[PDB]
Amino acid sequence: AYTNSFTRGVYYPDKVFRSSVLHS
Amino acid sequence: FQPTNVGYQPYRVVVLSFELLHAPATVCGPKKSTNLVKNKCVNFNFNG
Repeated sequence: AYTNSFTRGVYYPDKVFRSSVLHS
Repeated sequence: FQPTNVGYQPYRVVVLSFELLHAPATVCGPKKSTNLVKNKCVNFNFNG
């Protein structure tokens, strides 16, 4: 059996604080 | 290896690999810490 992930399972890529930014 | 061998002599090796991650630091040089100061302009060094 299967299911759609939607947009779940994002995680913080590094231990650095960033705010009010669209970061690649 | 025999002691009479120079490019054929045994050499001991240690390679130190240093991790400079974004994480909290873990192994420091012997540099002594000092008290924090705020609102004054300071030269600073946090974790290197």
